Amino acid sequence: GPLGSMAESELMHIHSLAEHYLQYVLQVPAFESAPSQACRVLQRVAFSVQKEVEKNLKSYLDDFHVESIDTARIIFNQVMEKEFEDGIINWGRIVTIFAFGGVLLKKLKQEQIALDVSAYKQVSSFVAEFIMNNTGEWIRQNGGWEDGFIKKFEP
Amino acid sequence: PNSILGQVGRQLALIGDDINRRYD
Repeated sequence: GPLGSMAESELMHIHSLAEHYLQYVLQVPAFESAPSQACRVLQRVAFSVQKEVEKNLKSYLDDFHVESIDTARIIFNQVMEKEFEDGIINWGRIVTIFAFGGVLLKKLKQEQIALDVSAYKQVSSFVAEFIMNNTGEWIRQNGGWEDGFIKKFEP
Repeated sequence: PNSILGQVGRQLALIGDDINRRYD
């Protein structure tokens, strides 16, 4: 359709990866599913990175006030701007995008006590759109998910 | 001077680059 087949597939993949990762983070009940190698590998690496983020930035994150989806979006965008200020993209940094998505969603759950399904869907969506818009071309140029990402983290 | 979200983003970049080097 609007983006053409390749770009649409790319966007769908990134969305799928993001919602799968965030559901894993949150411990949303899975259904004897069989993640792709990319999903499994992303889940393993992004989860360990998220814990490193949470440990290393604890003093900052303890002072975050993620009371709504809109606040999460604002914080996400401002942090991403500061992170990618230097224009460098690599797989390590892409993983931190998913991981920080997870950090914000955990804080949102903490403030709301319980999320509804709409919350994780919306966060996964703005995360995925960021990744596609800012790093989708880089991802394509660097082997995509099956050839780049998997070969980087699970050779 | 710096800002909290500045510091947060710059620390994410550090971790990302460190991970990129870790799996190399």
